[PDB]
This record gives sequence, C-alpha cells and structure tokens, in this order.
Amino acid sequence: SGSNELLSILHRK
Amino acid sequence: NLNKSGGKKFILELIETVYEEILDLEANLRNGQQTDSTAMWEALHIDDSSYDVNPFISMLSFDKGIKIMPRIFNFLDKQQKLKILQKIFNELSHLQIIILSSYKTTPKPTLTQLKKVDLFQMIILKIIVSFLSNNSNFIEIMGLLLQLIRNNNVSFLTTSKIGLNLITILISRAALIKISTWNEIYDKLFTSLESKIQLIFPPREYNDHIMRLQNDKFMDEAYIWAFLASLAASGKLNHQRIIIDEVRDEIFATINEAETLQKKEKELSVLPQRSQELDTELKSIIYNKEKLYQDLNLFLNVMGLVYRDGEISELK
Ligand SMILES: [Mg+2]
Repeated sequence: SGSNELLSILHRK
Repeated sequence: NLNKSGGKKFILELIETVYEEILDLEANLRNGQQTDSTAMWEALHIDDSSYDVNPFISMLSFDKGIKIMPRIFNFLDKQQKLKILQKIFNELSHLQIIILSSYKTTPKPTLTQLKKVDLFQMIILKIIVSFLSNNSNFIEIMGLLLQLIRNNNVSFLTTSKIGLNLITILISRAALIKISTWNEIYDKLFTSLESKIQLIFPPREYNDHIMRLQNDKFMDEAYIWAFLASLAASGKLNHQRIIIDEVRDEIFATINEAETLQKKEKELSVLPQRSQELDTELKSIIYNKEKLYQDLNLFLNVMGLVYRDGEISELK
C-alpha cells in the first residue's frame, strides 16, 4: 500500500 | 583561506611537527617501549579556537596532512578521535576538499584537484566509517548530525561528493542504532534539503569535464543513489513521497540511459562476425547497463519498488 502510493507519485506529469 | 589559520608556512611547519611526533611514537612502540601521545595530540591544535579556521582543518588541505591521519588514529583514545570528528563536521564548509569537490564552488576541477578529492575519500572516510562502526553510541552519532545541520548550509554540502558521502555515513550509522530522537533529528535534516534534493545531481557540463579528465565513459553516480537509498530508508511515507517527486526526472533519465544501452547490446550481439574488440564492446555495454539497474534498485527496493522488465513496479 505504501509502494502503491509512491508508484502514483511516479505517474505525475 | 590558509591565512584564516595562520598562513601556508605555519601550517606546513605544523605538519612537519606532527610527522616528527608520529615517527617518535612509532619508533618507541616498535622498540617495545612506553608511549606518551600528549605532545602529538597538542601538535594537532584541535582545542585551539585562536583562528577563524582551526589549524587542524587547514592541515587537511595538504596531502601530507591527509596521509598521516590513519597513523594519528593508532595513538589516540575514543574522546580524542570523537573531538577530531566533531571538529571536521563543525567546520565542514571551511574544509578545502569540500570547496574542491563541489560543482558550485569548483565547476572545472583540474586533474590534480580530482586526485586530492580521491585521496581524502580513500583515507579520511574509511577512518570515519571504522570509528563510528566500532566506538560510537546513540548520543555521540546524534551529536555529529546536529554539528553538521547547525554549522553548515546542508544543501551546499550535498553539491560535494565528500559532503554527500559524509552525510550518507552518518544517516546509515544512525539507522543501524536500534517516537525517537533519531526521528526528530532526521526531520531537521530533511527540512534543510526539502525542495533542493535534485541539486545532489551535478550539471552535465561538470560531468563531461570529469569524464574527460578520468577517461570515464559514463559518470559514476552510485554514491548519489546510495545517499537517496539511506535518506528514503530512514524516512516515513510522506518523506518518501517528497524524495520520489524531487528525483522523478533523474529516475526517468537513468531508465532512458539503461534502455539505450540495452538497444546497443541487442544491435551488436546479433552481428554474425564478432572480433575480440566487439566482444570487449559488448562486455562494456552489459557492465554499464547492469550497473545502472543495480544503482537505481538500491534506492527503489528500500521503498518496496523495483525496476524490472522495462518498468517500475511493486516489489514482493
Ligand atoms: Mg583521554
């Protein structure tokens, strides 16, 4: 769940 | 400046005195005789507040000063060694090696200057690592971190290879000692770096200059990802979110470099005729490709993430 949140930060444009 | 410590001739004289005292201690020890390190300790001027820049800090501007440091440590006790580390961290911005290794203060270092940086790295950091790994408790490590954060512009220290590696050593050591004082001190360090994390990656014009002087085909940035891995490992989720956001463009630039190397590998490996030189080329490409994967995964794995099969995904 922590990893999912950080992965979402990588998806920022 | 050397004049802020007494001048060049005074510091060179202090180094000669230090060597004489070490040679005496080493000779006495070798002959199996009693040793007294008082004269050597006094010749170092650590407790000397008489100058703007401490004479010990200026002695570290010379290779001779740097090279005698492991031998000095053979004749000192724990509190004397701790006083040296305290001095180094307290006056870290006044350390010539920091100014030389910062892309901001030294954008075009000469080969002679790069050799001095590599020497300081090899000798001084190995001593700090060994001493903290063996002779330091929680209070003492916390003390050194506070000395760094309170007496220096932390963001400036991160523009230096030596500065960055010294911070990584302190963070990594603090993390091994297991609401805590460490959580509080980590957050104070995090505050001094926030919005400036990207500045740890030097400009391309700087990388080119170093690569040309050292015959490097790729700039070694393993120490940057090692710092980011230690910073992320001691941080909560909100710290990690900020770190990832601030270096996102650096993560993508590394992936692009790794993918360019993978394409080159594919294109060259399919060639029918393969001389010894082409085999050397392929081995060089594979080595540099795997290096980028490993350096980036050191940072990513710490946050439960992994770069594998051309994508960043969740680990386990
Ligand atoms: Mg003592």
